[PDB]
Amino acid sequence: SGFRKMAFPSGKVEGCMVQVTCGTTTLNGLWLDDVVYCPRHVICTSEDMLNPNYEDLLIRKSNHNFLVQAGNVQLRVIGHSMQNCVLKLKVDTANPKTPKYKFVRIQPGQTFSVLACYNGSPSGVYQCAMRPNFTIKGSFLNGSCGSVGFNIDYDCVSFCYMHHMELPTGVHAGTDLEGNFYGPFVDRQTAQAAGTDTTITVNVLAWLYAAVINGDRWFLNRFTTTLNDFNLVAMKYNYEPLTQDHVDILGPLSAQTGIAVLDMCASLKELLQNGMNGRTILGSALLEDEFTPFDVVRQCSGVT
Amino acid sequence: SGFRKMAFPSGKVEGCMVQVTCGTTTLNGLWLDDVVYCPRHVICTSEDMLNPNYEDLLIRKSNHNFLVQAGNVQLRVIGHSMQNCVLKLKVDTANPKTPKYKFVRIQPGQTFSVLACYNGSPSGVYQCAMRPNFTIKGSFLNGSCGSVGFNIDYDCVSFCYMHHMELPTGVHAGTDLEGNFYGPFVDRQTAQAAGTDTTITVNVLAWLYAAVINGDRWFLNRFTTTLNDFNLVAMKYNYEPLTQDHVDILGPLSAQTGIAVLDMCASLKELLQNGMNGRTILGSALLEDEFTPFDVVRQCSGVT
Ligand SMILES: CS(=O)(=O)Cc1nc2ccccc2[nH]1
Ligand SMILES: CS(=O)(=O)Cc1nc2ccccc2[nH]1
Repeated sequence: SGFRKMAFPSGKVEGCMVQVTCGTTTLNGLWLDDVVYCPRHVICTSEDMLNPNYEDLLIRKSNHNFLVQAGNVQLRVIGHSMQNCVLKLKVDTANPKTPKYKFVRIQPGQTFSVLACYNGSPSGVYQCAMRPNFTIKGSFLNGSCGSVGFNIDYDCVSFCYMHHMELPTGVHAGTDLEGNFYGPFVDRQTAQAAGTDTTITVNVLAWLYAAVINGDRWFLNRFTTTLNDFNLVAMKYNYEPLTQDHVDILGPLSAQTGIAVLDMCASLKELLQNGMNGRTILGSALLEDEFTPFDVVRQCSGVT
Repeated sequence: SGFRKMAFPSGKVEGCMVQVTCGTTTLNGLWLDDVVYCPRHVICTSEDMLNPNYEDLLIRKSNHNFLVQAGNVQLRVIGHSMQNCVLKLKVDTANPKTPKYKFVRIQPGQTFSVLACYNGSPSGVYQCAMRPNFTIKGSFLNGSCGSVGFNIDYDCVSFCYMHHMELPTGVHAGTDLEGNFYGPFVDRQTAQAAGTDTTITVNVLAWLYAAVINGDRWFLNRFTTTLNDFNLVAMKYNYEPLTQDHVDILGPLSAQTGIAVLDMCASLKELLQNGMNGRTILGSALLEDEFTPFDVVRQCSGVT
């Protein structure tokens, strides 16, 4: 029993983190096979970040200007290319610790683990969600860029995020491992404001199922609702609309608990309208939305 | 910026997890050098757990009855001994992945990372605190016993916890790596009720400093207090008494922020008396107490 915000074990990703330095800028790279992936803004000064022309800045860079260090050992750079907002540094040594891996572009509401790194060294691991406004709420200091987000399915690491930017509001923006930003964000130090940070309804419902499984039951009520009725309330509270696809995804938790998805919606509706009244659910005083239905099943069933 | 509940990177501990089976019981062991450490209740049936005589049960066990598997490779057991509530299984192979390590017995209010495992395979990592009643609020299913808690200082793993028991209230009890339970708990399926789960005041204050550093400032007020006045309010709210030692430990955060510890106490006093009024601090609607002052400094400074 018990339900925690749980990250994936980080060892497979620790074995991929390297330091990348270009001139006076040091950040992290991801070493898979004989390629090191890092944010292209490694080539920028803080001054450059105001209005960078990456193609123009990159002309002044040679392979020997990209210093890549794996632990205390230097890697030889034999090629570089820019793909969207990432650089791919070809090195002459395949990472001997390269796990089975994939690059995946996640959807808003999907969760992942972040291995926060500085100078190519892992500092900590924590669980994130892709917000509906395509930001993440991370923990990233200067030097953390190129830290990655990932999921693990048994022995395959799906890399989904690389850290690039902090917005003036202290939320985070980054790319997939093809270097495409999530959402509208750019790697420039400019006016970039995030949209509404809506609540991931399907994840809240998953977490309420988790709560029932783990004996937190006080919020269960005598009511049901419909998707349309629920959605009128979601809209009012800046929750994401619940779709039949979401109801289908919650089917296994519904089955395990015997609580119909629409009955759990009506519990959530009352919690939104009435608040928690100073009560807690799984140790939280707000409705938690960074567990997916898959996360809840995984943690409640003990997948390794 | 941003402040997350962050675990230590788990790779160094992943490389130490093995499966231990005795008869029909499978749980996890920790393989360091040529010793595998596991809960002594591996020798029990569920029936045995009602009133186990461990010395008597152990007489019926030989080295060859302890099946130890590291990945898909069997380890040869050449000795076993019971130390308090752990078994030490001597194997004929030193763990090649043994990190620098120490065994430490932590104090209530200290935090640590847990690597939740099943069948010797890591499932997830999360951050815990030793509660003032010597329980932890973990995430542990059948098969998770022998999962460990740890801190890392650069390259040295300090192991502080091994998982043994779930209480009927769904909180967790375990031992240090010398097999001594934290608190009054025993490895028997009996009436064991936890005491008051008081709030770790010094950790709340650390987290309020973290909040100020990360731009959450609304709760700062025009008031100060004294330790004695603060402690009258702590007592009323089931907070741990704040000592001068705690004030001293908060000195670096006080210095960084320029907020006197006693002024932050007076902010906490008002939050206790007035509540949050539907506001959040670092994304929480309750006062978080599973960050130590050391955790806040580490995360705010980016230690690897
Ligand atoms: C990337 S490569 O050098 O073209 C081929 C390769 N990929 C590897 C991954 C791990 C170990 C050796 C490996 N050789
Ligand atoms: C424990 S032992 O067999 O007595 C000595 C030992 N400890 C080691 C740790 C890592 C690799 C080889 C090692 N040999």
